Amino acid sequence: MLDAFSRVVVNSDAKAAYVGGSDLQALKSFIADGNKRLDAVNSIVSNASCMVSDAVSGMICENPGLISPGGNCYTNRRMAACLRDGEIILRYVSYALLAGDASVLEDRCLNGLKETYIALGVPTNSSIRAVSIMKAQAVAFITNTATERKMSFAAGDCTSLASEVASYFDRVGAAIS
Amino acid sequence: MLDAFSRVVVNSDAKAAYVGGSDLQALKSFIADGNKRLDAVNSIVSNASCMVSDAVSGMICENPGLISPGGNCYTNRRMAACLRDGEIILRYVSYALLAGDASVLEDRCLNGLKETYIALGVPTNSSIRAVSIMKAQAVAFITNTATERKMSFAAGDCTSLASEVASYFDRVGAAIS
Amino acid sequence: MLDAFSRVVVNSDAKAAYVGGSDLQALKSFIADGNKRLDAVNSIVSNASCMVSDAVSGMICENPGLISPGGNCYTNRRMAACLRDGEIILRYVSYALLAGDASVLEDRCLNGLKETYIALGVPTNSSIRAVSIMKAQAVAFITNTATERKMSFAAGDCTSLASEVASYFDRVGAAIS
Amino acid sequence: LTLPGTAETNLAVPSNAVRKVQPYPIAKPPSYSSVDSLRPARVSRMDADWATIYEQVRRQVMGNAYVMEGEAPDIDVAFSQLKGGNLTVREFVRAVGKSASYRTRFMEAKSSYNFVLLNFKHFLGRAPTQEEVSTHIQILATSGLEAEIDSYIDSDEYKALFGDHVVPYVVYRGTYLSSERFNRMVKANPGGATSDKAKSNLNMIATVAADLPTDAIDVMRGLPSPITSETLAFGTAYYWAKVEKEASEGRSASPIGEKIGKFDHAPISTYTSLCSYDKVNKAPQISVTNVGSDEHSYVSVTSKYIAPDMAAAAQMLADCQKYKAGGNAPTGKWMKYYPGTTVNMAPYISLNDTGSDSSRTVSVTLDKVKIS
Amino acid sequence: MKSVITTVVSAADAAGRFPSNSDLESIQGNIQRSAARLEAAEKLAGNHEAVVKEAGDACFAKYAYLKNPGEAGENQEKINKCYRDVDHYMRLVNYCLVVGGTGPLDEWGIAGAREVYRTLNLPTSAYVASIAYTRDRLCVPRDMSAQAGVEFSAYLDYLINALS
Amino acid sequence: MKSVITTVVSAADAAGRFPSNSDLESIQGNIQRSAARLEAAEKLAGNHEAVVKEAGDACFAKYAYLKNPGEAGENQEKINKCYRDVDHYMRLVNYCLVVGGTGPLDEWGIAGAREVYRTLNLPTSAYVASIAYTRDRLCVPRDMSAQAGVEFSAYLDYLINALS
Amino acid sequence: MKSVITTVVSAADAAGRFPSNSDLESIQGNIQRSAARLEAAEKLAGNHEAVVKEAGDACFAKYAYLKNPGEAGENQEKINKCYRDVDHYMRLVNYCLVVGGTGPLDEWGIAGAREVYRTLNLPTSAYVASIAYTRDRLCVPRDMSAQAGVEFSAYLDYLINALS
Ligand SMILES: *C(=C)C1=C(C)[C@@H](Cc2[nH]c(/C=C3N=C(/C=C4\NC(=O)[C@H](C)[C@H]4[C@@H](*)C)C(C)=C\3CCC(=O)O)c(CCC(=O)O)c2C)NC1=O
Ligand SMILES: *[C@H](C)[C@H]1/C(=C/C2=NC(=C\c3[nH]c(C[C@H]4NC(=O)C(C=C)=C4C)c(C)c3CCC(=O)O)/C(CCC(=O)O)=C2C)NC(=O)[C@@H]1C
Ligand SMILES: *[C@H](C)[C@H]1/C(=C/C2=NC(=C\c3[nH]c(C[C@H]4NC(=O)C(C=C)=C4C)c(C)c3CCC(=O)O)/C(CCC(=O)O)=C2C)NC(=O)[C@@H]1C
Ligand SMILES: *[C@H](C)[C@H]1/C(=C/C2=NC(=C\c3[nH]c(C[C@H]4NC(=O)C(C=C)=C4C)c(C)c3CCC(=O)O)/C(CCC(=O)O)=C2C)NC(=O)[C@@H]1C
Ligand SMILES: *[C@H](C)[C@H]1/C(=C/C2=NC(=C\c3[nH]c(C[C@H]4NC(=O)C(C=C)=C4C)c(C)c3CCC(=O)O)/C(CCC(=O)O)=C2C)NC(=O)[C@@H]1C
Ligand SMILES: *[C@H](C)[C@H]1/C(=C/C2=NC(=C\c3[nH]c(C[C@H]4NC(=O)C(C=C)=C4C)c(C)c3CCC(=O)O)/C(CCC(=O)O)=C2C)NC(=O)[C@@H]1C
Ligand SMILES: *[C@H](C)[C@H]1/C(=C/C2=NC(=C\c3[nH]c(C[C@H]4NC(=O)C(C=C)=C4C)c(C)c3CCC(=O)O)/C(CCC(=O)O)=C2C)NC(=O)[C@@H]1C
Ligand SMILES: *[C@H](C)[C@H]1/C(=C/C2=NC(=C\c3[nH]c(C[C@H]4NC(=O)C(C=C)=C4C)c(C)c3CCC(=O)O)/C(CCC(=O)O)=C2C)NC(=O)[C@@H]1C
Ligand SMILES: *[C@H](C)[C@H]1/C(=C/C2=NC(=C\c3[nH]c(C[C@H]4NC(=O)C(C=C)=C4C)c(C)c3CCC(=O)O)/C(CCC(=O)O)=C2C)NC(=O)[C@@H]1C
Ligand SMILES: *[C@H](C)[C@H]1/C(=C/C2=NC(=C\c3[nH]c(C[C@H]4NC(=O)C(C=C)=C4C)c(C)c3CCC(=O)O)/C(CCC(=O)O)=C2C)NC(=O)[C@@H]1C
Ligand SMILES: *[C@H](C)[C@H]1/C(=C/C2=NC(=C\c3[nH]c(C[C@H]4NC(=O)C(C=C)=C4C)c(C)c3CCC(=O)O)/C(CCC(=O)O)=C2C)NC(=O)[C@@H]1C
Ligand SMILES: *[C@H](C)[C@H]1/C(=C/C2=NC(=C\c3[nH]c(C[C@H]4NC(=O)C(C=C)=C4C)c(C)c3CCC(=O)O)/C(CCC(=O)O)=C2C)NC(=O)[C@@H]1C
Ligand SMILES: *[C@H](C)[C@H]1/C(=C/C2=NC(=C\c3[nH]c(C[C@H]4NC(=O)C(C=C)=C4C)c(C)c3CCC(=O)O)/C(CCC(=O)O)=C2C)NC(=O)[C@@H]1C
Ligand SMILES: C=CC1=C(C)[C@@H](Cc2[nH]c(/C=C3N=C(/C=C4\NC(=O)[C@H](C)[C@H]4CC)C(C)=C\3CCC(=O)O)c(CCC(=O)O)c2C)NC1=O
Repeated sequence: MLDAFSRVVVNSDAKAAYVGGSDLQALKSFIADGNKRLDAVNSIVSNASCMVSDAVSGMICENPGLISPGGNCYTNRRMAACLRDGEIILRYVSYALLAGDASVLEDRCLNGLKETYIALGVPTNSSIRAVSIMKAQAVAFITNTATERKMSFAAGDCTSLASEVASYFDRVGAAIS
Repeated sequence: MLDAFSRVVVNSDAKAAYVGGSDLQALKSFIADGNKRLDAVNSIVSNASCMVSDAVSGMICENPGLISPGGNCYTNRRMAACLRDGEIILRYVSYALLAGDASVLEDRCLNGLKETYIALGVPTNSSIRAVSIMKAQAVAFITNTATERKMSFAAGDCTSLASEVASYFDRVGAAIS
Repeated sequence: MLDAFSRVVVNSDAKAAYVGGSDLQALKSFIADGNKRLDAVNSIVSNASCMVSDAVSGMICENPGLISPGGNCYTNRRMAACLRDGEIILRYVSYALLAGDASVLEDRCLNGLKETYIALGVPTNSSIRAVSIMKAQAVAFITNTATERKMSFAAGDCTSLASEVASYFDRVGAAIS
Repeated sequence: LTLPGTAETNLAVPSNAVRKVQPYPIAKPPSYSSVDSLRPARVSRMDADWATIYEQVRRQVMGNAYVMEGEAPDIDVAFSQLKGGNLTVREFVRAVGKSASYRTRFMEAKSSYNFVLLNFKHFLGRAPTQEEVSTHIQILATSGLEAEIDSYIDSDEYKALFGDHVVPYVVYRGTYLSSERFNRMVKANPGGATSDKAKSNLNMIATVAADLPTDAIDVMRGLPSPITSETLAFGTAYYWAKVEKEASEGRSASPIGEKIGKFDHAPISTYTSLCSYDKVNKAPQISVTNVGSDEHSYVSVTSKYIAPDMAAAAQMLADCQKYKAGGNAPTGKWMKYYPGTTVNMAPYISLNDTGSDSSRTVSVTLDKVKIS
Repeated sequence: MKSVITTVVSAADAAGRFPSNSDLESIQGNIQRSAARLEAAEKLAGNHEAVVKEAGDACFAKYAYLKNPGEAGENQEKINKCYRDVDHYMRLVNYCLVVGGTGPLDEWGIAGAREVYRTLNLPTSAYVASIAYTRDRLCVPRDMSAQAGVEFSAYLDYLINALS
Repeated sequence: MKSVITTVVSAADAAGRFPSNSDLESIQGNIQRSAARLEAAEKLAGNHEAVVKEAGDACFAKYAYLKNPGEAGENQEKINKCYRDVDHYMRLVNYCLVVGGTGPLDEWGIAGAREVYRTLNLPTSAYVASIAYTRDRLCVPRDMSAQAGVEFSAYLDYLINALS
Repeated sequence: MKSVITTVVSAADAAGRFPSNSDLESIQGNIQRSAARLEAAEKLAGNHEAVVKEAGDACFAKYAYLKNPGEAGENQEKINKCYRDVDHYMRLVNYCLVVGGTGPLDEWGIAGAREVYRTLNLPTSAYVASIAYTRDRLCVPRDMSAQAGVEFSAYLDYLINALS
């Protein structure tokens, strides 16, 4: 809905100003890490089925109150939704890393996710722990510091994108809290 | 879709002609028997429920092969259909009395009435007889020769509209045969 | 739509006859193999998933012109349709063996089945071969002559049910041919 | 009325003149959707009889209309062709919607905005976004009724969800195009014993689907969710929040107060001299006409008019950026504080007696129709 | 039509699944109830001319007003139409005792009765006067078995509850 | 959930009508069958600790490969997860012997199995090796009656047909 | 808004899937094209006071009839409104050069043009006279590069084709 290119036009539409040579060089640096951003989205969706299955089982193995009956991840119906429910969060953070700003997941996935989980009986504090594992795994892939799978890249800095994906995973953190 | 006032404008649209003094006196003659037409269709909808119940039972009492099992009006559902099916014929002929031309029932009721009754298994020859009783009861009302019920009117001729109802009720019989 | 009990009443509705003891004894014999019919439908749907996969791979392993490209069961989408398309034929004969007559699958599955397979490009000569295996597999279960799975029953004869389901599996063979 | 085999009418797309009727009803949507396993099964044309196809078309397309036997003969026209196969059940709800019995309980009696929201509830079984309203509200402005019901039935969203043989129903599809679009659908579709006829204003989804934020309230979504998916949370915990809501959803308590329109007023102890907090922001609402000698004159104290928070948004944000160059030449002052201030005599006009003058100092700046 | 067999195979069709162990469990109900209802069918079929002559005039014993001229009973032949108009209901109750469900009663006798009895001006109270005279005349020792008279009464009042 | 009784009261509710004589007729089927399935239920509840030990090891006798590292059973505790992961299914067979239909097995064990066991890489062929090990070890003299062994087998292969 | 990025993201979201290799290959086009249009955007930003003054009066030289009294240009301030009424179009052409698609042109300038310009009687032929005067005066040596010149013209005629 809004990308990083069209974010600077609505800051300039409020002033009715023409975009000129005082802020295009901040957008030309967005082109300068163009392949750096592009390999980072590829590194998340490469191992994305092993991303969410390790993450939601990591939330289960520290809090075994959901597998107890009366828990929200007790039966086989709800865990198939919960394996899906954490995958949509990975499906929309990887959109906003590609688009460049937290606008695509903000009105689509996040506008209305808090009271959906409240009305359905989802333990929200265990959804914080469910997405905090996916924050620590996404920064391990795009800095190539995963212990079980290393991917080949051209060498250089990617730590600006490591703060970028981590700034999206607390946006899903704050909008659920 | 087309009334008697707008029947003459699609004739003059084919010549791209302005309507003129050679045919508006033929249209002012339609307004001259305006109240003569207006009481006639009121005499149709007055005793309309007794019109269809006498007509379909007169169609039964001359041909009791439909009440026999295997007949098309045997069971209780099909008689409630056949009471309703002939009432749609009365409901659309009475539109054409108000419209002045057989156009509103030609496209809405009659356009595709034939092959529905042969795909369903309706004996069309008894449907000729069923609509023919409603032809004779409609001229009995608007010429006020109904024996059992007489209605008060202003005196004059209504034989012009008596030819108009019979021109509608064989249009039904033509498009079902 | 019509079971074995309601089959004899539409034969009696055409004569408008009361059902009496001249043919109720023919219908009480339908209840005499009441548990015999009931165990037979249970023996079909017990090993029903192994019934359809052995039949459709038996159709493949005698005619490998479908696995060749351009064949109708070539790709992974069409084999998943053909695993599903043969299951619906098994799912509707299990209704007709339960309902006692082939009128449940006749207008539900078999109505509109010939022109669908020739407009889509389904080879009808191998669809006869596919349902011929399930014809040979249903009579092996309800006569308990299956070689790899034997089920326990009360002893007796079930040939009169074996001819019934074999009459149903050539009704689908007639409509596709 | 038309033909014993008719897949599509009105020739909107070119490829419906060659399109067959569907020989079998369409499948379910292929996502997981944990809710729909608790839901009842969908009713189609070729699994069920006409006693329950008519009931579920009354339970979904008609809302809960309570059509009588002499009521709705236009539906009895359209139902008599569906039993003859003369039109599909996709075209049947087009004939239901274009009929006057749908018009005389949803179009004339509800509002203009609410008529669109009930159409998404009946035909598509969901609730729209604002952009879906804004494309549907122009068809009610320029093309009218008949083209607006064509936008649902000839859409691709209908034909993928139901096709030609499936009665409309609430389709839980699990993975939605928006997270709002699940729970706005659920709020728009309550269970049994609810109709649309009493709420001539609906007023709650008419202001959640109005602005694109302010997603609706959680107890308004935990209410119509299915069972072993709501329980152990509706014994007495959210249950009083449900009952409090139902007396507000019923009788249409207008959500200026708590939903949108969100003003931190001052506490009641802060003013206390302009007192009586029932009356605190009331003005005379005066109206004059002055036409002839039959034109009435206004007056009916107005209500507590609120700061609208968007006219104070266009004003003071778009303009009043006269924030430029405020050093104002600091002349080694002693303007004994506040500087150029005229005494501003201003004589209240001498109507010869009992009318008198007062004065007041003010800082004076020349206006912008004053340079020239 | 709407029987116990076509309830559990239409519900299995609507869910799109095999006949499960629930659907096989209802058909076991037919083994215990056909020995109640099928001898109630042939007790009705062997006595059907008696129970329409004995009980079709009980409406005329209650309502002798409709044999006035200008009413629904004008001449003798419409009363001969009337015993044909009431043995169809006794044939349909005999058709529903042998089915076991209520399937042949609805679309053959009920569905559309409110349209033909209003338009042709028949009083439906004298219909159910003749039906309820058949209902309260059941007894255990003479008529049928003790359990058949429960079910033969249980189809007759369904005709009463639908027509009224 | 989806029992024999909740099929006939939902299909009567979908048509919008009362419980007719077919709907009361199916619950008479429950009287003849609850004598059979409930003594299969209490035979299961008094022996459930044995039929998950010497029938939960038989999948590991068939699939010894998944005790390897890098597989679905890595350490001792995932095998200790695994017998709990089987005993929930035998609890659901005990929950569907007592209901009468396949209600509590569908949405609690079956609906969602194709998405969990695919995403968690759990092989469903080693589920049905454990279920069919219990199924062919039924017999008339030792275990239960002759008819409860039909019905307890009839719910196990329904679980096999859902997972395969 | 409607960019190359939100085309391949919304189409991947409507299919319900991850950004695949095809969606990553569309963004690789943006490195090859942002060298061309971002030096087309600053040539519009540093010259927008000139190209609304000598391309806003070119409609008035073409259409001197509308400065008559009773027409759409009455006084000096509506002409002062009119140069504002073209300055927003050159801002939105500048907003589409930096985005890369026709995103800010459609819902800010195009969607709504057939309703305002009919009801307020503003002739759109004198709009497109002012835009096509700008379009045919591009050249490769003076104004910009040869590759910015085809795509600065490729947004102006889309404003012409949507207005005409
Ligand atoms: C800030 C730099 C600044 C302003 C904002 C503006 C405020 C201002 N306006 C006036 C005088 C008037 N305002 C009037 C109101 C209206 N005029 C209209 O035609 C419309 C209908 C209406 C709303 C805009 C009127 C009628 C007047 C008086 C006549 C006139 O046109 O001046 C003042 C003057 C107050 C005073 O002199 O005491 C000010 C300050 N001017 C600014 O400088
Ligand atoms: C950060 C997450 C990574 C990392 C990124 C770098 N990538 C660099 C260059 C580069 N990247 C691509 C990937 C992109 N191109 C494709 O064709 C596809 C798939 C279709 C993708 C996803 C390419 C082609 C290149 C080469 C560009 C060039 O060098 O000319 C790179 C070098 C600097 C730069 O070019 O930006 C870096 C640092 N490298 C890392 O070490 C971390 C883990
Ligand atoms: C012909 C089929 C009839 C018949 C018709 C005549 N009607 C005459 C006059 C007339 N008719 C109406 C009826 C109409 N007006 C209404 O207001 C309403 C209901 C709301 C209806 C249905 C009116 C008012 C009049 C009076 C007009 C007038 O005379 O000024 C009439 C006399 C000649 C004429 O005026 O056209 C005739 C012949 N009379 C018959 O005998 C047959 C049955
Ligand atoms: C009675 C005097 C006839 C007769 C009537 C039957 N019609 C039956 C079904 C049916 N009829 C129509 C035509 C009618 N319905 C309409 O909607 C319109 C125009 C808008 C008209 C003229 C249609 C379309 C249908 C099919 C819809 C449906 O079946 O409800 C019918 C039922 C047949 C059956 O199922 O047994 C009957 C008996 N048939 C006769 O024998 C006499 C001549
Ligand atoms: C024919 C395909 C079979 C076969 C059938 C026989 N079954 C006999 C008795 C019987 N069957 C059932 C099964 C049915 N009842 C249930 O409760 C359920 C599940 C809920 C099912 C599927 C029962 C209870 C009985 C006992 C009835 C009784 O004997 O009183 C049987 C004996 C004669 C008879 O009762 O009809 C036969 C021959 N046996 C075979 O050998 C073939 C393979
Ligand atoms: C102009 C005089 C106003 C003003 C108008 C705006 N209205 C906007 C949207 C809108 N307005 C209505 C009410 C009206 N439309 C109807 O269809 C009906 C009756 C059925 C009425 C009374 C509705 C329902 C809507 C929502 C539908 C839609 O947005 O198309 C609007 C758009 C706001 C935006 O999205 O930017 C405007 C500008 N606003 C003003 O400032 C002046 C005072
Ligand atoms: C605006 C040009 C002023 C200014 C105004 C503020 N007033 C604030 C609150 C407020 N004002 C009133 C008086 C007003 N309300 C009435 O009901 C009546 C007559 C009966 C009058 C004259 C009241 C009673 C209140 C408090 C109640 C409430 O706020 O709902 C206010 C808000 C302060 C705050 O919330 O921080 C403002 C800004 N202040 C200015 O700077 C210019 C001079
Ligand atoms: C002062 C603000 C004006 C001005 C006012 C004059 N109005 C005169 C007469 C007049 N005014 C009205 C309209 C008024 N009276 C009403 O009853 C109503 C509505 C309820 C309104 C709005 C009327 C109807 C009349 C009577 C004559 C007519 O119809 O116009 C008037 C003449 C009377 C006098 O000399 O006092 C004056 C001076 N005129 C001005 O010059 C200033 C700008
Ligand atoms: C106008 C006919 C003169 C002229 C005037 C300028 N005065 C400027 C600033 C200024 N003027 C005053 C005096 C005035 N303000 C008061 O508050 C009082 C009495 C209480 C008086 C008499 C002050 C104090 C100031 C400084 C504060 C301010 O900047 O507003 C001025 C602006 C100069 C600048 O912006 O640098 C002008 C142009 N100048 C002229 O040429 C004619 C003769
Ligand atoms: C002097 C520069 C004038 C002028 C002044 C005179 N005014 C006389 C009488 C007079 N003046 C007013 C208006 C004044 N009195 C007030 O109370 C108020 C404010 C509320 C004002 C503005 C009134 C009402 C009157 C009395 C009217 C009457 O009774 O006729 C006056 C006569 C002598 C005196 O009364 O002081 C003079 C000389 N007259 C001029 O010719 C120049 C222009
Ligand atoms: C059971 C309620 C009572 C009882 C009542 C009596 N009925 C008497 C005679 C009777 N009943 C009928 C109709 C009868 N035939 C049938 O097939 C059925 C039901 C399917 C019924 C109800 C007739 C025509 C007659 C009169 C002559 C005849 O028996 O055919 C009766 C004799 C006196 C009378 O009412 O005429 C009695 C006492 N009989 C009983 O023993 C229990 C208490
Ligand atoms: C019936 C098929 C055979 C038969 C088999 C034998 N089973 C033997 C031991 C055994 N069986 C079971 C399972 C049994 N217990 C249950 O609670 C249930 C169902 C709920 C079943 C099917 C277990 C757990 C065991 C281990 C020891 C025990 O508890 O008995 C057995 C002894 C040798 C062996 O251990 O394999 C045999 C021969 N027995 C028969 O007589 C018929 C032929
Ligand atoms: C290229 C097509 C020709 C060419 C044309 C000439 N243009 C002349 C003056 C002129 N040109 C423009 C528009 C230009 N400036 C811009 O900022 C932009 C777009 C961002 C464009 C297309 C303007 C506004 C003017 C007026 C005066 C000025 O600022 O230069 C010109 C001189 C004669 C004249 O005034 O028409 C020519 C010949 N010039 C070339 O060399 C190639 C052949
Ligand atoms: C065997 C059974 C049998 C019947 C049911 C009737 C039915 C019946 N009625 C009429 C003929 C007619 N039917 C009517 C109808 C009515 N008159 C009224 O006053 C009422 C409003 C309405 C009845 C409720 C009228 C007005 C005529 C014309 C002749 C007349 O005036 O009686 C005709 C002949 C149609 C014709 O003229 O071609 C028939 C068959 N006749 C029968 O032989």
